[PDB]
Amino acid sequence: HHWGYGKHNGPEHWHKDFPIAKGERQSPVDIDTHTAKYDPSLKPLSVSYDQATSLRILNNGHAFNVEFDDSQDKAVLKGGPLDGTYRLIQFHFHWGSLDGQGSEHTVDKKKYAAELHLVHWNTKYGDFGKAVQQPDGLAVLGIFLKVGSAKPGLQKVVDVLDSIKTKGKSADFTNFDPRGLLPESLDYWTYPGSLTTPPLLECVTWIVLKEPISVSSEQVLKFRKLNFNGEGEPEELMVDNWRPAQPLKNRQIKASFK
Ligand SMILES: NS(=O)(=O)c1cc(C(=O)O)c(Cl)cc1Cl
Ligand SMILES: [Zn+2]
Repeated sequence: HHWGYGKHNGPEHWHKDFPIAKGERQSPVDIDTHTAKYDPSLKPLSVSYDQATSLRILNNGHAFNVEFDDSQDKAVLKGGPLDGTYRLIQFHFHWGSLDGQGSEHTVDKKKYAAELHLVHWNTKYGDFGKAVQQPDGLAVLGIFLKVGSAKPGLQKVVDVLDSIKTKGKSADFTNFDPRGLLPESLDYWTYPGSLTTPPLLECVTWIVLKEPISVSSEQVLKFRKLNFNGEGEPEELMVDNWRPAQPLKNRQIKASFK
């Protein structure tokens, strides 16, 4: 009886196995745009993905991860609120059963259809597993998805999903360029938070871009054909794999922009 996104094992249950679920810096949160404070001391983000080396795509039973070679500084995030260099390890999405839900963060209570998370770890800690034990161990770049025009740079992802329909399946996924998933603007909000999936560790500097990307209805429909279940098990569509907004508590959300 493992955690998931159902009635009997979903986010309201996670605290029993992971009591940090009720902690002081949990994610996601609602971003109240009027009370976020512009911080003129924040820097432009530096997103340096030209040398990224994607390797594989995996259905892990909760989402799918596009995995990168993080054994050198190839794809790194720096600047903004961050001190030092954070290496891209994977990206994944959260999405809904319907276009009106799916994002983890919300903006003035608005839910987007989906949310992309590019996960990076602080190189000063040597490996991901050590980084997640530190309050500044990870930086996640979060990007909202709305349904409208297709995102050309997403289509290669979409088209491999039939090969990883069920939990535990992977496929080679080399030469994918994550620059094709970014919006035009790097304006962002930032706050200290957590993993949004168990173990919910409080190790993340969240950087949530203001500008959503647009994806087509057909693209998101293909996300919704994935399965939470393994092969040869009754079908459970992989939809609504998002944690809702958590209490902000003693945190301030900062804006990079006026
Ligand atoms: N949703 S999230 O907080 O970006 C997040 C998710 C996962 C996961 O694969 O479930 C991992 Cl390992 C790290 C992070 Cl930081
Ligand atoms: Zn995520």
